[PDB]
Amino acid sequence: HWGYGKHNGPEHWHKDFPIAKGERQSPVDIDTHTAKYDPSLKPLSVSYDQATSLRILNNGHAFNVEFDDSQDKAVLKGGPLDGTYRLIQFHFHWGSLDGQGSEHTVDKKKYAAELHLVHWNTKYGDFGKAVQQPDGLAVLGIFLKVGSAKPGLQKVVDVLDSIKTKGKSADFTNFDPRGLLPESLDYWTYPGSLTTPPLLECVTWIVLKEPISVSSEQVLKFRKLNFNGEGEPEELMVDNWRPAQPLKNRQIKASFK
Repeated sequence: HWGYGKHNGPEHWHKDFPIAKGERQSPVDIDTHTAKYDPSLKPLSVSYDQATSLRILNNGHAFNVEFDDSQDKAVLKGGPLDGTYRLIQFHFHWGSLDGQGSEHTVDKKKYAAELHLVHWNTKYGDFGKAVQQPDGLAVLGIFLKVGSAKPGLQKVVDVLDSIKTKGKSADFTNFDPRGLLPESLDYWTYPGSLTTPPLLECVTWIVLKEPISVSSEQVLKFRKLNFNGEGEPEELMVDNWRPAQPLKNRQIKASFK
């Protein structure tokens, strides 16, 4: 089955998921010299004050921090979006080396990692219906660089030894995702897809311009996770990123001059 290994990585995914070669695939390279400022874009509204995290899960590809999405507790609105999008989970993609790990690139620059905060459009009632719609999801993408530690990330780092291997989960309540946001909410936006199978073209991407910093020690603990299950030969969970896909007939818009 699909993964990021020597024989099942991104270049193979099209065989089981033909939409991998579709018209609106993600991630993409963001060319800052051709993305155009769109004055019709409105301020992004990130409302995470009532967010209720529940659990953290190693799913064999990444780890997900999961939220209670049965009410409007943690929502994204504004920006390019119409309506209200509820936070369901976040996860990361990262590298084996600090010079790779992000999915989106900026003028071909790869960051050390990328955080995806996944939200679904409440007009479709549940996540599974939302992913069947072109405007079903909004993903907030945030780049990570290695430098100073991110205090807001340490609770996540802290818990990873308890979910080392595929299939392990742990309680993870009262985590505040506001502590993962940069200062500025300046962003680029374009229409795209999920970056893991099933690669559905249901996402309004909102990629923040300003990266967050994490420390080398924080990243190193991500790189101790395992793709494998308990009792199986160890395969470190690294380089769990899809490379940039063709932009095709899309435009990337900037919220800022």
